[PDB]
Amino acid sequence: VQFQESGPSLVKPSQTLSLTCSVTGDSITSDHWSWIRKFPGNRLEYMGYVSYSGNTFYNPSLKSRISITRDTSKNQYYLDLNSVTTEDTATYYCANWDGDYWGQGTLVTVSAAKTTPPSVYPLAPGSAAQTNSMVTLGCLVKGYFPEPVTVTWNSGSLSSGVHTFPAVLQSDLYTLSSSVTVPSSTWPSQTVTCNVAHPASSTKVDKKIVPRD
Amino acid sequence: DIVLTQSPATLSVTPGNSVSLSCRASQSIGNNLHWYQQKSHESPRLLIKYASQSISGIPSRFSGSGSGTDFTLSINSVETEDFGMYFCQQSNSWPYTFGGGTKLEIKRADAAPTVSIFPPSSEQLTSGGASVVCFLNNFYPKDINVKWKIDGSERQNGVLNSWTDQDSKDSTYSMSSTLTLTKDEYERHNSYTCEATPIVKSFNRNE
Ligand SMILES: [Cl-]
Ligand SMILES: [Cl-]
Ligand SMILES: [Cl-]
Ligand SMILES: [Cl-]
Ligand SMILES: [Cl-]
Ligand SMILES: [Cl-]
Ligand SMILES: [Cl-]
Repeated sequence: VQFQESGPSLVKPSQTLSLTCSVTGDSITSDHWSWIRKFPGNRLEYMGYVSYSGNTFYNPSLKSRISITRDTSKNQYYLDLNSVTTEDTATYYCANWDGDYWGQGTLVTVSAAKTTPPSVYPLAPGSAAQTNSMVTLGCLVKGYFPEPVTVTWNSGSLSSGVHTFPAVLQSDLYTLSSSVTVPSSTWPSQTVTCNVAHPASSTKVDKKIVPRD
Repeated sequence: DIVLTQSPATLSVTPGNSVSLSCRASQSIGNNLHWYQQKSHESPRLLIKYASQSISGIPSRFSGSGSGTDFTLSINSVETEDFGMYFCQQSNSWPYTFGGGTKLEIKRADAAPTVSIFPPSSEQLTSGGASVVCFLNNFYPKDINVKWKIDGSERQNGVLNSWTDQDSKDSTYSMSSTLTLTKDEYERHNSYTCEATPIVKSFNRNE
């Protein structure tokens, strides 16, 4: 069983947050279908569910701003949350009733601020760094809004020895780095590229890590 | 609304040992209690339903008990993959409510970090930014001390640290430490050092 959650990652204050969950490997007309959100502090909140027959239950904390509808012919269901505020900034998940199946989160940011794509800087070792059996390369991702970015190395074909660090907020913009460790003998002979995707600005940047001049 | 109180807030355990996590409900919820495991990355995994029923494909070392107001999740013979957040949820009374979570850390032998320092990229220096990045990889325990020095002198201003989650295989942490300067400040100094508490990496801007 799988969920595809779709819709904006950035919403303006007072507007409507609309998300869609596409369900595969289960019919919408059996079981119950839920929306759950996780706040930046780690607090989980059950927002509502819709039953096999179209019946809805909503968390009273949302005070009638919430609507959940379904379309049985498409195996899809919907969340409409009206009059959003910065308090609605959270990771939204679609799940079945008991949460046996629980989609990947979607981070939604409520903000008046403009989307800013990231600047990506390759981090090759210092000209005179000590050599070893392994070399660590990095990729600095600076000045983006909102979260998230997804970082991959060689479009995901280099997955071992990768550490991607959580983003930090500096002056209303996000920054993070990613490190990759490969065998010394293999670089620069077998190239290493970071790939940074920013869904909010519909942008992807690839930077090859090149030895320094 | 039913309030679910989880304890302890944090627990460290050595692999092969047991843990018992507590969930207490503000009013009776019968047996309508779920337990979940969430890594700080992915989505929660359901471990236990109806307080004590095993889910298809969950290892047998996970078991739950309780009815009414007091519940426990036990992990006998904990594995390195068992790290992460454990949450209870009550489905007896609408709205369904979650506990605050217990963070489980896996204990292992002390491990020194591998330290790598990176001067600002030539591309960054053109935009008037100068980030000096230091990676401290595969260490334990989590609470490492990172000192920056510029031309010999201790430096705290403009330093930000960020940790990965525990590694699911070897139970280590990694962290980035970034010294953000302006190009102006960067070009007025020669030597830059990050040190883990001492494991030291250094470079000279003029080299
Ligand atoms: Cl289907
Ligand atoms: Cl607002
Ligand atoms: Cl991010
Ligand atoms: Cl690539
Ligand atoms: Cl222990
Ligand atoms: Cl500065
Ligand atoms: Cl120094």
